[PDB]
Amino acid sequence: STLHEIKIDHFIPETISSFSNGTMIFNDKIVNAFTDHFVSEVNRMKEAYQELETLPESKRVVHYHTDARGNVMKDGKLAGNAFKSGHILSELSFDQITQDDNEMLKLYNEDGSPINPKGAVSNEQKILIKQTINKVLNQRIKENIRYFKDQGLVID
Ligand SMILES: [Cl-]
Repeated sequence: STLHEIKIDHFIPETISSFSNGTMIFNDKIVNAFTDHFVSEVNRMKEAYQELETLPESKRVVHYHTDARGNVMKDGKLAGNAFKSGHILSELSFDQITQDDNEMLKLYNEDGSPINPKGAVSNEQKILIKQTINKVLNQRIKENIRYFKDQGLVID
């Protein structure tokens, strides 16, 4: 029933710097922050993939390194939720990438394991992530202006 609200002086102004016809060009801070979020997601993926061998079986998190029953592999690909980006850039999670985006990024194998688990994320991958981020943010903000129109808040 209750609702908490935290007040903090952190705001990113001028989120959209310019317009290229219909598409929106976003402030560098936002693209950088979202790319940082996704590269941290990938780093977490690699960290958990290494933890699979580093940590003993008795210390594997139930939904992180493995599925709810304890199996590390389900069907052909990896089962744990650590190897999946289900909330930040879902379009780049191994279980739901268009094959073109995977071949551009070169980010996963067939069994869902992260490529180059010890190495960091490359810069080619980062610029492709920035492209995907621009596309996603454009679609999101168009959906949101659509909703604001539909709820009668904005009115012509
Ligand atoms: Cl699970």
